[PDB]
Amino acid sequence: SMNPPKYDKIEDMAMMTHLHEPAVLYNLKERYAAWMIYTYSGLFCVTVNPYKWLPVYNPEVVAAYRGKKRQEAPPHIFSISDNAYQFMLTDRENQSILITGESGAGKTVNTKRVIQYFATIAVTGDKKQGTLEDQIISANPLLEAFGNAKTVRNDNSSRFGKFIRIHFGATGKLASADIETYLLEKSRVTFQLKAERSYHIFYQIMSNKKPELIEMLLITTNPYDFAYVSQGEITVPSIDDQEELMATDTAVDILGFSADEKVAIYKLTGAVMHYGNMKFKQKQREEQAEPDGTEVADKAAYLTSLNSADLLKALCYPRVKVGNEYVTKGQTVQQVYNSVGALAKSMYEKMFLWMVTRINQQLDTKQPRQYFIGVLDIAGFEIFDFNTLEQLCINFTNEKLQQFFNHHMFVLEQEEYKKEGIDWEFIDFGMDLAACIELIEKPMGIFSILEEE
Amino acid sequence: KTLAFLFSKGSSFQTVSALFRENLNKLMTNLKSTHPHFVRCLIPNETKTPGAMEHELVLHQLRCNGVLEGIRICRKGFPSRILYADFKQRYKVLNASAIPEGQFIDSKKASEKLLGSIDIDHTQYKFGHTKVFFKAGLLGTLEEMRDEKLAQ
Amino acid sequence: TTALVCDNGSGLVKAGFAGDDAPRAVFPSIVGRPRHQGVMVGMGQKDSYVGDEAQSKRGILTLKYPIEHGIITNWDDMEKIWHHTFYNELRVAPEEHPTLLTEAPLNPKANREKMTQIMFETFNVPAMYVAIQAVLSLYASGRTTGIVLDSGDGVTHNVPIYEGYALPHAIMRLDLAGRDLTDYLMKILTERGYSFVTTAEREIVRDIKEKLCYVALDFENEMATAASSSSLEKSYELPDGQVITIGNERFRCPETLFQPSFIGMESAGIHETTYNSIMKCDIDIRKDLYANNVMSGGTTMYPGIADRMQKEITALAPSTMKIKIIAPPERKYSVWIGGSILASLSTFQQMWITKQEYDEAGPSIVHRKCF
Amino acid sequence: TTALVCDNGSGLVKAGFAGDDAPRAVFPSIVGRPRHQGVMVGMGQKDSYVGDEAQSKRGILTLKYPIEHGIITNWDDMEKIWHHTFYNELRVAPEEHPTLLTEAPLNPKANREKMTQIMFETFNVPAMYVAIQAVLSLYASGRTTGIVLDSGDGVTHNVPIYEGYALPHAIMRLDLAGRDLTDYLMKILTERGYSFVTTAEREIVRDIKEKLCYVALDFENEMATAASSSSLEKSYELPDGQVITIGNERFRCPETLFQPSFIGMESAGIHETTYNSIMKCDIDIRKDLYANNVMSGGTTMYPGIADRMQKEITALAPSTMKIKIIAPPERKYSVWIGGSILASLSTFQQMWITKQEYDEAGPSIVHRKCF
Ligand SMILES: Nc1ncnc2c1ncn2[C@@H]1O[C@H](COP(=O)(O)OP(=O)(O)O)[C@@H](O)[C@H]1O
Ligand SMILES: Nc1ncnc2c1ncn2[C@@H]1O[C@H](COP(=O)(O)OP(=O)(O)O)[C@@H](O)[C@H]1O
Repeated sequence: SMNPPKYDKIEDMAMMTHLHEPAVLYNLKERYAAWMIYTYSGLFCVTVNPYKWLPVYNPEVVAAYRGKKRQEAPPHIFSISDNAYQFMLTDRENQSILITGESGAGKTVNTKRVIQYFATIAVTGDKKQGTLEDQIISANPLLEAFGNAKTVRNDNSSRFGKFIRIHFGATGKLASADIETYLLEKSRVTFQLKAERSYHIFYQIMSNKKPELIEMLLITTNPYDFAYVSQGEITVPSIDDQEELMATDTAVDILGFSADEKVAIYKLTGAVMHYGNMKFKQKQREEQAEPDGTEVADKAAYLTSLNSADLLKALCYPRVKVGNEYVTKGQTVQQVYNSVGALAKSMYEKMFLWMVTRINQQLDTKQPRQYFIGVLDIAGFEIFDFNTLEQLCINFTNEKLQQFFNHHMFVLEQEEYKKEGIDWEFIDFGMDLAACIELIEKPMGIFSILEEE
Repeated sequence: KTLAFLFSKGSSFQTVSALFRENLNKLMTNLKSTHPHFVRCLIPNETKTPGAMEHELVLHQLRCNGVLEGIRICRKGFPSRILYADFKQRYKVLNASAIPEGQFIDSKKASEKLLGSIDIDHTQYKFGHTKVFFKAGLLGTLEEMRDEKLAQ
Repeated sequence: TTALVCDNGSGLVKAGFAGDDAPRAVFPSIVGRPRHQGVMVGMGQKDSYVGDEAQSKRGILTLKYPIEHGIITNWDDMEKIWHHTFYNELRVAPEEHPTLLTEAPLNPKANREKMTQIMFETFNVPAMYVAIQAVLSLYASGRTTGIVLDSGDGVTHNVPIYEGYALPHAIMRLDLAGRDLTDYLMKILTERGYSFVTTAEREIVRDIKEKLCYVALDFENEMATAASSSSLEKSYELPDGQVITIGNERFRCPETLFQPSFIGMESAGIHETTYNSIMKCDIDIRKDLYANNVMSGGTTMYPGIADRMQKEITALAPSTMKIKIIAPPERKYSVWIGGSILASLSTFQQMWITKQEYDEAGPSIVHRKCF
Repeated sequence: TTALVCDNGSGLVKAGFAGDDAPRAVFPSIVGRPRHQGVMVGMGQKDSYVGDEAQSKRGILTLKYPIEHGIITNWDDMEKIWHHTFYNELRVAPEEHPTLLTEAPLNPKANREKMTQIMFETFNVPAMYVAIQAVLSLYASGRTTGIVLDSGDGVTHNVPIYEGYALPHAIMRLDLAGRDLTDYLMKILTERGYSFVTTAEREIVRDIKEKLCYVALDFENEMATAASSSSLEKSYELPDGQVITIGNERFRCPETLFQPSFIGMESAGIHETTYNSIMKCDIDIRKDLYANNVMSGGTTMYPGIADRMQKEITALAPSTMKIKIIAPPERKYSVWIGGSILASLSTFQQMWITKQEYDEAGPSIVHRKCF
């Protein structure tokens, strides 16, 4: 039997007074039928895309007040920013605000609005060139294609690791920001199921529209050719990659960075998919894996400005030694196949990494930074009936994040014990669930022993 | 001349998932410096629509969104603070007792008397220095008492 | 922290962390000392010298060689070598890592006991292990069954390993390694009679063993070509000084492995030893080994060994069944590479010796605890 | 649901649902364990191995054989085997079916009591039965009367069955099965003196027993041909290694059945046992059995047995009356096939043991309840 109308109209899951999930859920559902937006647990606010017009934004609340610490004001994400500021303002070491799941529309929309409220902070600090949200938008369409992915249960969902940083030489109006480099999932290039598709860049480019590139790419417009590419589902019916190509152009031109490099750059990816064709062969009385002599390799040579024979000898039976120098020969079929896939993947990785340098520099400023506030997109866990290790690993990372959540709360709550005179009868949640991770982790890692063996 | 940025001891050709740990690990380390802040986010609906709730994935998302088992964790806390003045402004009823407002009675004293009629416990409640602390059930029973008594 | 492995397979000595592809650098285990009154008073006198430093300095130094027949001759010298290697190359402190030791199989306990005793006491080192060559050879070569031949600087081996287990009865162990062969070389070389005997002079041959050797395909037929041709004969310089030019004296050398008359012994040779040791081992397994045949290190470097070996096995095998051998490029490094793999797996955390045992029981611990 | 039958007639072990024509797969009931220090640390150590997995792995494993003389030697080993068979082949849970057990007749109660005890307790299984071989043999062969000879891996049988009833006094039971014969084979084989003794080496003979055996038509006359000819002699390879070529040593082997001198016993042999056991049984029936004569499994596989058997009966019978024998193709499977038939009929629903009885009374239940 359930927490009564007093409880029923409160702001807070955080101040629960009966614990079983349905309580929480229905009650927030009551908010939802009330359309009452902003929901609170932990010390913090929990969010739903309203799917409708409301001028939540309209400055009457937003500007006119900083607002209040948590209990004191109506729930709003605007709060969390607000008080994180005044907290840091005195505290003057950094804070980030962490935003979970929601992997499509509302996630990104609200991240936008988050930086919009950063603009409101700018207005609060001082007032008198892409707009700074619009500057992030400069990244968004290309980067969105760049690391989005398709889940059985999600259709544009992104399995890079991005992290967003914002940086202050200023406590004035606003000072400028980073978006940063974090766990990226190389294995997706390795494999797909026939229901499933590939890093969106590939899927996008590989559409038919741009007449010169396709042959300049040394490519057939057919995905079907590249088995290593082909592994997936052969289209998404109605995500229209002709226009999405045009958007990619729009961004890369908005780069203010050179055609020739950038074309060569995606061409690198073209080479990568060409590597899926590379396939080696094993001779009599001999274990080596050995060449198919292939126009593919010649395409590589052309694009690389290597010669193919250079590949053939120098890689396909390598040399490593230093202090004297010595040569490596006879790799297994598997050894070769894995090896080349690894190289390709690393190259894709590198390309992402490079994107940092100039993209940020376009963002980057001789306006100083002393101090930092940050954004993250995903503690990403999803379910499938069927599973593959990497996903589980990311889930591991998610729960790790929850370790971080838990032990910080553990400490803080102990401070609240202190607050009104009271003594701790509770032990680290961070440790407690960390034990659950510890089943995964000993100095032996589960992962460790797998890859090790 | 992509290649220089193309190009540039812990391991070689190995440690690969552990490398992926490493990549996280540094991030975690640096985050440890920070104060974190938190938002968890939901499609309650079948869709992104004015159209209404779809429950079950919202269930599981909330399972995925720590608040649920976080609150599991916290309920042990008796994770609860309720302010003297409102609370007693409801609760005095059973004591049926007049001793003057202000600190002739603290809220603590008024509790010790009403509790003397009602309860002696740590787990159901303990004193806080300005605000008052309870098992989830307890407020529930408190007002259960209040309606039952006032109706009679 | 991190984990570090010494190779003390003889010849140049190999050391490196787990997971590097190849050891950082490598040293002969020469030791050498002065021979003459020190007559530059300006010079600092150091009385012992090791490694490429000595390899440069050699001429007035004279060599001692601290491992005979794979058995390490003089402990304190080793300790000098070992200390040098850590500090000078490795910039490493004994606490820093577990350390892994590389052993001739089937050889006297003493090397175990003193090695461990010293290295736990003289160095103080988190975890210790000593491992038999063939195991590493398999791990690197990655076939769980096999037989290995690796005739290094030191004593020369046959071990069949089946997947996951030892057959210590099966095993054959021989002092036929290239050093003694080389010293036979001089007794050859005086035929042409350019002739020099001392340790450094003996090591000069090692270069020729790199450059000038190749394996006899057929001995009689080679002699017939020897009568016919001089292409068999090649021209080579002193490391400094003369050009020297060498006949059959090159190819005759490896045959000793097949016929250890020339420095005379009976053990019927590598190949006949191998087939013998097979015929010891049981009947069904044999095909696998006929398939899986593996060779490594110092002697194997020579071009052609595998071929005549196969010729020999085709002699001795019933021809009916498949035969092949493996001849990887990297064989001379193979051991330390395998050691790196060996280091990698967490199970040695179950398996290492720890200081605690060495406290609570002697060197005796090893001989139960390790193979 | 559905109903499942284990064959534990010895040799490879046979298991399958009611109504399939042939069991899904079949396993020797070898059990084997390591023999040598485990020296690939990378290897997972499993300490016991069974089935074709072992049949591959054999060489360092050594065998135990969990059934002597049809009597199952070591229960927990059986339990290992049994568990493996269910989960690995069958993907089956003990609840899933009634299960039917296949027994040497006239042998010690203990096998009954522990077998049932374990399988109701350790496995928990809806319904249990244990059935005597000959019954199945008739059902499959489909003649309600008969006499059966089936000399499997294990103890060798004579049962006359009349239609619908047992004659347990009539019955003869013999430890003469092919395994012991095979072990005699080695004491033959040392004449040619290619010679090896261990368990796996002994099983190698089994192949030869498949390939190389055939039944002596006449012993004297065969010896005369043995003096004349080498067509009697055939050439066969080691499973790997040598070609081997075998004389009278092939045909001499089965004669042991007729003359168990060669490993020496007295019971006057299969045929004389049979006619003896007949002359025990009563007078009128006999003609039917003279007509209906039935043979199966391991030994019977040999070409020609039925013929010399008939020769023997024509010796011992009054020639006046008809004689024939049945030699079906499928004999080695016959038992499990019959078991399938046995499983089919609803009457076992009347007849099965149920868990309830095992609750309410002990293993003792069986010996009343079953034959
Ligand atoms: N280039 C070369 N060609 C042939 N043999 C060589 C060459 N370099 C070194 N060796 C020989 O290989 C051996 C090197 O020692 P090693 O094989 O590591 O012995 P161990 O097996 O004891 O470790 C020595 O016998 C050395 O003379
Ligand atoms: N191809 C074959 N030729 C002759 N005998 C065989 C052949 N295969 C198996 N056997 C023998 O048949 C027997 C197989 O066991 P089985 O007949 O099922 O015994 P059981 O009657 O105890 O079930 C063993 O004695 C085995 O050696």
